[PDB]
Amino acid sequence: MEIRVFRQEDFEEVITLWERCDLLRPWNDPEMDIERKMNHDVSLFLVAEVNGDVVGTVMGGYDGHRGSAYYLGVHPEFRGRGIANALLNRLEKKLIARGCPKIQINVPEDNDMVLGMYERLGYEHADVLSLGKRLIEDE
Amino acid sequence: MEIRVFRQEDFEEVITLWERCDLLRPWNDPEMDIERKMNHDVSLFLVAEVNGDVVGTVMGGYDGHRGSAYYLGVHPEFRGRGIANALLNRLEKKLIARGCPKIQINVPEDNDMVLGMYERLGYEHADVLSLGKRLIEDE
Ligand SMILES: CC(=O)SCCNC(=O)CCNC(=O)[C@H](O)C(C)(C)COP(=O)(O)OP(=O)(O)OC[C@H]1O[C@@H](n2cnc3c(N)ncnc32)[C@H](O)[C@@H]1OP(=O)(O)O
Ligand SMILES: CC(=O)SCCNC(=O)CCNC(=O)[C@H](O)C(C)(C)COP(=O)(O)OP(=O)(O)OC[C@H]1O[C@@H](n2cnc3c(N)ncnc32)[C@H](O)[C@@H]1OP(=O)(O)O
Repeated sequence: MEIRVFRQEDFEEVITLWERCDLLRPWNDPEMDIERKMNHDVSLFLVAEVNGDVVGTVMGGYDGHRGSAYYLGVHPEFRGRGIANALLNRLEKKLIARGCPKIQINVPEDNDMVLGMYERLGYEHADVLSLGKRLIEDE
Repeated sequence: MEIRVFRQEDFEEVITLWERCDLLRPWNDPEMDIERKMNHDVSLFLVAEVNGDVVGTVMGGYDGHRGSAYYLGVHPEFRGRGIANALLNRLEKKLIARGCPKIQINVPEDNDMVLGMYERLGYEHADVLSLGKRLIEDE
């Protein structure tokens, strides 16, 4: 099992993996989200490869004050093997390697399995409200 | 009134301002936060100057997927002038200019004023839980 940075050749496999992980949302064009990362900085956008195939990903990121993580997914047939953990742990190390002091992640207030996963990894709930404003609309 | 990017010469004036705005937190070394931004990309770290002095700031950011904003502060004697609004607006334009599709901001749960400011500026609530994990501690 090997964790590495996303490459242009992984483009379609990654999207298909997102489809299978139910990570796609109508308001976020996945082609656009990948192109944004490619143009901005691909280095924290990781994939997990097992026997040559991409079976997991995490779109990590850093803005100069806090790290982030979106599109965390592991293919259904490859779950319960510690891949998401491996992914998150590698991101955290890449983040620390460049001076990132903290990582923040937003999770659906509904998903308990994911909430639990983050808690076991040492993440704690922040007493804040998350607000947002769309700047460029996707289709 | 002029909004522009943070300059090294602004360092002590900004920290002093942050103290005056009660933005400092023990777990965040302000000097360290400024250096992180300088090393990563200073371009979205904006200051507002009036009559030659820095009277407002916003530490904007972009990670390749979402925009962010920290350290939003306006000197107490310069409030109710639209300075905070102008800082956020300019940050939004800079975000859009580089392709950022959306900005997110977490607000303390009980800060009614700030929550109201953002809603009034067109930011909507996300039904999500913010989780965080400290990666490098500041002393
Ligand atoms: C940034 C984000 O979080 S985006 C939102 C993430 N949500 C999704 O991606 C939804 C789709 N789901 C998935 O892709 C996968 O189920 C993931 C990413 C949630 C989990 O991936 P996996 O590789 O199975 O995780 P991994 O094997 O590292 O498991 C991590 C923990 O979750 C636990 N876990 C995995 N599946 C389940 C389950 N069905 N029920 C309860 N716990 C589970 C594991 O037991 C493990 O905990 P442990 O360390 O205490 O054993
Ligand atoms: C990333 C972050 O958010 S960091 C956390 C932010 N919070 C803090 O910094 C706490 C310290 N507070 C401050 O420094 C200032 O009070 C700020 C930055 C919140 C606001 O500064 P100001 O320059 O006064 O805000 P500005 O004048 O642009 O007002 C923005 C909008 O919110 C409303 N608002 C803000 N404060 C008030 C107030 N005391 N009374 C009425 N309306 C207010 C304004 O009415 C305005 O809309 P308007 O067009 O109706 O006037």
